Formats: sequence, structure tokens, C-alpha cells
Amino acid sequence: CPHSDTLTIDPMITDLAGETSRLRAAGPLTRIDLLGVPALAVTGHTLARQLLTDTRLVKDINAWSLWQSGTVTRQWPLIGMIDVDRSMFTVDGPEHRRLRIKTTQALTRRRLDALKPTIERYVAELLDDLERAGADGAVVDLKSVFAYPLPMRVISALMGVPSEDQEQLLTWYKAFFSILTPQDERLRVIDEMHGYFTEMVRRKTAEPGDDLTSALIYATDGETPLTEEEVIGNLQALVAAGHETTVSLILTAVRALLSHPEQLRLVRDGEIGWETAIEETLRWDGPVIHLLMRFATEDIDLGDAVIPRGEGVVMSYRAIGRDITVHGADADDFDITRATAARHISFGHGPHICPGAALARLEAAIALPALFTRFPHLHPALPLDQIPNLPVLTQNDLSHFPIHLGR
Ligand code: HEM
Ligand SMILES: C[C@]12CCC(=O)C=C1CC[C@@H]1[C@@H]2CC[C@]2(C)C(=O)CC[C@@H]12
Ligand SMILES: [K+]
Ligand SMILES: [Mg+2]
Repeated sequence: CPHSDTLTIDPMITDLAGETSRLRAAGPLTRIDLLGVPALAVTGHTLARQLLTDTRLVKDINAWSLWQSGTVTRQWPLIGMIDVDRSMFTVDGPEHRRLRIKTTQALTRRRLDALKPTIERYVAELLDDLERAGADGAVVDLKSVFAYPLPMRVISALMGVPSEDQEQLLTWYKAFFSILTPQDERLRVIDEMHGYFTEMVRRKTAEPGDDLTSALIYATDGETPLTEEEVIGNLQALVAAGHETTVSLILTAVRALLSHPEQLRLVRDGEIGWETAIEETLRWDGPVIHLLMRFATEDIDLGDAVIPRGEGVVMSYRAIGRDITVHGADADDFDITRATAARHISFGHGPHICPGAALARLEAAIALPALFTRFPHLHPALPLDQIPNLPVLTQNDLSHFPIHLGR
């Protein structure tokens, strides 16, 4: 269809592959349209690396000229992705580290050793649900039975979300992410999520436990305490991210491996590490499509192009993972043996780099082999290429994943 010099991101995710190719080819910096709102998108690996460390690009929505003019408001269906409370997510500079430190420390690989048994238990529980559900050769939704609930259980255990509240959170998130949710109802869901997590912080304040939320509340020894807004802001970021991204990584890793059986075999037979298959999945078909937004505090000259003060900059991570300069001409193929499998930046780069990356990697490294060892003849009951995305513009969110447990 006709040549346009603004690339409209289709909210129905009708053509993710085409849109992702279009972006790579239009880049590495190009003009996009997000439901009527213009922004720049970084689609190049090298330029993203550089801009993710540029101190003239900030998260603070008040640096967005469109926000300042009141051209964008809370009616924008994408607004909840950025206009959120003070947290590691919305801060830049020297104040940023303070908002990250207790979380990074809690999520180092060895601190995570103690969470391992827990993850194991939940993976086993849900494989048991799979077995029950796939009985008598029935078709089973791998997402709803397995991949969807696992990461919620895990992040909930970490942060101290009661078992009985986890369902309602999922109901809220589904509403939150879907473009289809009416905007007034989305804003109501956002207020309701905020109210929940506020009360959770109060509950942990009265009665702290061995959880990260309690550690955010009562920090080291001397330190300058986080404010209520900050504790709540981090909590929300950790849960939302911790759940939504991980569900995708599991589903795409499976889809990838089932659609490339020789590669599944490589890892089953211990010739390639499940971890490496995980990295390649992040590079190729990762959890984040577009990362909303950064803003220029002043004009940013890049050579033959300029990001004007006030402009919105999006990191188009999926397009970045398909960078042919970095990954070679076969960048669009899934190949776990490629030499650049782990050179991606799908968790980001610079100060805002994903703090939960070790946890994400561990959830997958446990879930995937457990899944395939338990159900070695697991296979799709629907062509993998026919698994549609949910209308979720920023996230690689698969709708459902019909399988059979197999022989
Ligand atoms: C499973 C795959 C995951 C991917 C691909 C992913 C990716 C990302 C990306 C791209 C960012 C922001 C990059 C940017 O600022 O431009 C980010 C930030 C974040 N992620 Fe993740 N993430 C994952 C899992 C998790 C998990 C498991 C948690 C928490 C347990 C988590 C918590 C966060 C938080 C709190 C931030 C905000 C950090 C900041 O702005 O300072 N993520 N992640
Ligand atoms: C915007 C958001 C939800 C609403 C909220 O209150 C707090 C956050 C912060 C983390 C965001 C998350 C939505 C999805 C994001 C973009 C990811 O895929 C990784 C980080 C994560
Ligand atoms: K707000
Ligand atoms: Mg043109």
C-alpha cells in the first residue's frame, strides 16, 4: 500500500512481521504514529545503545512538548504506559540509583538461588495442571494453563502478593494492556490497581515479611527512605513487568522451538544450552515490541539528523533484535547456534536496563526443559503461524497456544 513517510503502528497487530521489517528498513530513526500521536522510533541497534545512555533523553512525561501543550491527555489509550507514579521507571539521574538499588540487590543471581525452589514448585504444579487438562488427548491452551499463571505466582511470591489476590491482578492487567478496553474503563482499572497496591504497602508497613516489598519499605539502616509513592511505583513496575514480559518469553520460546524441531533437539540433547535458546528467543521474538517513551530536554544532533527538544522517542526493541548490521543477513531466522544470539539488548541498555533479567532468564531456564522433559511429544493442535497476537501494541502478547500433550 502507498508510500507513507510516517509509519502507523497497527494496534490490531495485523502484520507484525511486515511492520517490523518496514521499521528496520525505514531507520535507524524514523517517524511513527501511535493512535494519532507522533513520535520517533529507534529501530537501530547501535543508535539505540547510544541513545539509551544519552542524558538528554528522559522518562519524565513533563519533558514532552505534547504533554506541555495539552495535546496529549489521559484520553490517549496509550497513556498508562508512561503517565505513572514516581519510580525507577520515571526517574533519571543521581536520584535514579536510589530507586533501583534494593531491587537490583534482591535480584542478583545468588539472591535468586533462594527463590529457585519456589519457582520449581510452581512449574511442577502447573505441569500437573497441564497433564490433567491434556488427558484423553484433549486440546489444551498452554498459555492459560501454564505460561500465563507461572510468572504471576513467581513475582507475587517475591513481592508478597497474597495467593488469593493474584487472579484479580491478572484481570486488571488484561484490561490494562488491551487496546480494546474502553478508555474510561482503562483509567478506572488503573485507579483500582493503584488503590490495591497502596493498601498492599500499608499492609506490609504494619506487618513486614521476607519479601521485596517489605525491603523497599524498610531499607538498609541509614539511607533516606523511599516515599510512599516511590515504594508503590516500584511495586507496580515490578509486578506489571515481571508478569507480562515473562509470559511472552515462555510462549515464544516454545513456539520457536516447536517450529524448529532440530533446534529443540540440540537443547534436549545437551549440545546447546537452554539458556542460549532463551537468548536467541529474546533477540528474535522478544517480549517487548515498543518501549514508550523518552523525551529530549534539548535538541540532540546526531550528525545528519536532529531530535528536537520535546520530541518523543520510542525504542522499537523488536525491530532492533532484527538488526542485520549486527546479526547478519539471516537476522529474520531463529537460530540458537548463531554467534550473536546473546548480543541483543532486548532487556534494554543504560541506567534503565531491566533489573529482573536474571529472574526472567531463570524462570525460562527452569520452565522450558521441565515442560519438554515432562511432555516430550508435546505438539501444536493449531498451526503455529496461526497463533494471533492480542491487540496489545507495545507487548508481544500471544492470545492462546493450543497444544496436545502427545504420545
Ligand atoms: C522476561 C523478559 C523481560 C524483558 C524482555 C524485559 C525487558 C525490559 C525492558 C526493555 C525494560 C526497559 C528498557 C528501557 O528502559 O528502555 C525493562 C525495564 C524493567 N523491567 Fe523488565 N524485562 C523482563 C522481565 C522482567 C522481570 C521478570 C521484572 C521484575 C521481576 C522486570 C522488571 C523491570 C523493571 C522494574 C523495569 C524498569 C527499570 C527502570 O526503568 O529502571 N522485568 N525490562
Ligand atoms: C508501564 C508499566 C505498567 C503500568 C505501571 O504502573 C508501571 C509500569 C512500569 C513497567 C512497565 C509496565 C508495562 C510494561 C513494561 C513497559 C514492560 O514490558 C517492561 C517494563 C513495563
Ligand atoms: K499519575
Ligand atoms: Mg517518502
